[PDB]
Amino acid sequence: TLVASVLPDLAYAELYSDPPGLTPLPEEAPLIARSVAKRRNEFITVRHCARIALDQLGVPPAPILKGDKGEPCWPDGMVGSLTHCAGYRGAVVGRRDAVRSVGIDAEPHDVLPNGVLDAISLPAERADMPRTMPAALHWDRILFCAKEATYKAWFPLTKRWLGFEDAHITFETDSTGWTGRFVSRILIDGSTLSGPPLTTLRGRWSVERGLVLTAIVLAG
Ligand SMILES: CCCNC(=N)NC(=O)Nc1c(CC)cccc1CC
Ligand SMILES: [Mg+2]
Ligand SMILES: [Mg+2]
Repeated sequence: TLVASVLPDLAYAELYSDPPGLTPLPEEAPLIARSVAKRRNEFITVRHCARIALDQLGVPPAPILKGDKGEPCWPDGMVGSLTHCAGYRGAVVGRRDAVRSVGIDAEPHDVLPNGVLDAISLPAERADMPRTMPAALHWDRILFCAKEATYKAWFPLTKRWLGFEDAHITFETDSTGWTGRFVSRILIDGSTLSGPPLTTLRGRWSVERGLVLTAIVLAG
């Protein structure tokens, strides 16, 4: 799997297409009652992945509903994160006693559209990241992925907004050249609903088969 390369009580499951025959759980059905087919398929497939991963942690097949800010609603005692892009659906779930929060993201390994980089980055990230990332790799897309994984690990614990300028992310590369680590340092107040505040979120990145994958797993 691609997501295992960015992971260190924890389970995952991913699919690269939308298999026929999959249906949503009846509780989930109204959330895509009048949605386009592309949205319906990615919604159904990634939640099947979620249930495959939750089954590994002993959780019966349950519906994954959405909160007021779109965040996924996990069964009791479980955390996780979902992501879907062109050609990828991914789910990583964890046991809340040992895993405090999870955030993942997948994007096609392409250059960002013009003007997007300025909106998702801090000036020091645009300056230092070309020097720590391998040549030809779309470091701008990877940075955006790490921003997205950061937000998905941040929000379930804080329930507050986190802008692209509210976290400074530094990157490192493994000797293998296409994987590495990153550190997301929150610049605003990281007070959580429970537990110690969020200050530093460490994660992993990987480019493989035309996809960028990032993931953050916070230990409980
Ligand atoms: C440092 C972290 C900053 N990163 C973000 N704040 N990331 C987003 O808000 N991502 C987003 C999502 C959530 C995946 C859903 C819909 C639209 C967007 C972008 C407008
Ligand atoms: Mg998506
Ligand atoms: Mg995404």
